[PDB]
Order: sequence, then C-alpha cells, then structure tokens
Amino acid sequence: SVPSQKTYQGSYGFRLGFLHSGTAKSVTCTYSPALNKMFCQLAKTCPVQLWVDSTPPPGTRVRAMAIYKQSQHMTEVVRRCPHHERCSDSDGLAPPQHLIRVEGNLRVEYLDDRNTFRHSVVVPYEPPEVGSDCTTIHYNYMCNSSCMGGMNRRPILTIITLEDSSGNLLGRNSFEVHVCACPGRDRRTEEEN
Ligand SMILES: [Zn+2]
Repeated sequence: SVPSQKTYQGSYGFRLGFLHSGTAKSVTCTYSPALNKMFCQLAKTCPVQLWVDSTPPPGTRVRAMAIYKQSQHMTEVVRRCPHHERCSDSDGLAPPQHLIRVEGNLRVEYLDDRNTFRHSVVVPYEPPEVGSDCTTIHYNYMCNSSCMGGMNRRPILTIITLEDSSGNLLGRNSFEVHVCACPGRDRRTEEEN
C-alpha cells in the first residue's frame, strides 16, 4: 500500500518547524503556516526543522519521502522528469531520479525500495546545534512542480519520519511542497485565495 502520512509525535514529541523567512523576492524557501505548505526553488537550500520534547538516542535516523497528494495519483512513484533525470546534476551520491536530496551531509543515504520502488533519503539524527533549540536538515528538491513528464503541476507532500537504528517507527510528520521560480510570490497568491 501507499506509505502512511498520518501525523504522530510519538515518544519524543516529534514536530516539524520552519524558518520564519517571509516572502521577499530573494527568498528561496518560504513556509506557509496557514497552508502547511513549503514554497521553494529548484536545487536551493530548504531548511526543515526537527523539534523534540526528548532527545532520541544516537543511531536515530530521519527519512524524507515525496508522495502525490491527489488520491488518483497516490500509487504513482514521485520521481524527476526525463529532462532533469538526464541532465547530470547529481552530486555523486543521489540517484539522478530522486526528487529529494540532502545537501551538506556526507552521511546521507538513499533508498530505492525493493518492493514499492519509492525513493527516500535518510540522514542520522543529530541533536540541536549551538544557538538553536531544533535540529535543521537542508533538503533540495531537484524538479519544479511545473516539470512536464514529471510531477506536471500535480501537488505533492513530503513525509518526514523519525526511525531508530533498527528501523522502528518513532514519529511522523508531513508538509505540502510547491517547487517554483518565485516561492514568495506563490505563497502570497495561495494565501489570499
Ligand atoms: Zn524536472
């Protein structure tokens, strides 16, 4: 079946957070609290915060996966468009077909699920850095929502899951994401509508 997208804070009080970045033209990633929706530019840094009430032990892993929002497209694997999946922009770790990457982490791990064929990217959980009360992961989305032959304007969710070293589910959250050229503009537009 389709991966679960049901929210669960779980034992560690797992919640997601996002920078309050506003909607100026220069912004490459902006989150709409009202919409629970991230607007971001292709290949740009996309900070996602992990907030916990208790610290998960080292060995804990954080996985990200994209799925289609509409029920008629839920069974279809979210993947990059032919153009981008053949454009050689791979960092030498990410499979060229994967929509979601993590930048700035040499311990990043990618998975093609042997049964479901779905793509996901995982990193080790690290506790909050100095000066912050949350843990931040920098994601990159390697296709535009507009990309023909890929998402083709079909809305998607990103599902973030907290799992232990043995693969046991600890927590889950999710947010919608729209990859576009003018994220600030799109956020304002969708919030007025
Ligand atoms: Zn594309």
